[PDB]
Amino acid sequence: PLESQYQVGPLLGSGGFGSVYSGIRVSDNLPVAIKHVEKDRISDWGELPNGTRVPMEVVLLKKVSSGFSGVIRLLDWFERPDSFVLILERPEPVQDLFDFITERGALQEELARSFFWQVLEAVRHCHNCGVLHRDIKDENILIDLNRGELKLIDFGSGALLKDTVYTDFDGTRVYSPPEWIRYHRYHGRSAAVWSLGILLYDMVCGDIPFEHDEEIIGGQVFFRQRVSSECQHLIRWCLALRPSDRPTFEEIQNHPWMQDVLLPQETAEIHLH
Amino acid sequence: RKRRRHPSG
Ligand SMILES: NNC(=O)CSc1ccc(Cl)cc1
Repeated sequence: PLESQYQVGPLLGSGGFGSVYSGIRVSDNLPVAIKHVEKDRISDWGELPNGTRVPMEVVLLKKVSSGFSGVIRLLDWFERPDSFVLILERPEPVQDLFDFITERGALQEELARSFFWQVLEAVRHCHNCGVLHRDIKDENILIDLNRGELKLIDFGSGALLKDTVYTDFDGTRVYSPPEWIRYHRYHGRSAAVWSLGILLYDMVCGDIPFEHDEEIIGGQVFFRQRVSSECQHLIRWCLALRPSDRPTFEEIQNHPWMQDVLLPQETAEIHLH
Repeated sequence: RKRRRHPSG
């Protein structure tokens, strides 16, 4: 009984991902988000441990929703005749990182360091759980404004993590790496690092560096905002044209620009409250 | 230039 366990509120948004409503769990007034996806629009299908055929998004969410993390957790899901309904955590109050950056402009490096660190921890958690997100971008990051915590959303373009080559991609092209643009081939971790370089530039400059295929493969990074040499170095390393020249997640988090990160609570008090 | 969202796919 989906309609009796949750009170459905206003529409929060819709797009390639489906339609997402605000909701409240009737059992305990927990804020939730209620995401509807039409079956005919679902390209990638998978199998839960039980064997029931579900959208891949459900498989991946279940793999990463165990325990606490910087990933928006799947609380429950329902199958309807023509759709699946996903019940997801809802931070309150909340704003996605795209809107935050539009409103604030380029972020102070201290704030970008805190946000970027938390995204790295969230992506490491996904990879630890065998999940590749494949659509890391500011639009797919939510900010819990009171707690100063970032939450990754939308595994609708994701895949099981593997060590062999990927030849399919349905994420966001302006965050996709030059080897995808040029050859329609990429490896999961090095492609993720590229998208993180795009995201970090986006945070400290106020918008992404590349809009066109020619810019993505040209690999020239122009800084439109004052950015420290240490931060520039990390961005340019993540955006290396050759995938094997990009840092590992360990090398990113050991980079000099990443040290002395604020705690999430400190981040909220200094920058969000 | 204008900042814009970019749909997946
Ligand atoms: N690409 N967007 C999605 O997949 C929406 S999932 C979601 C989860 C919680 C909130 Cl508060 C908002 C949205």
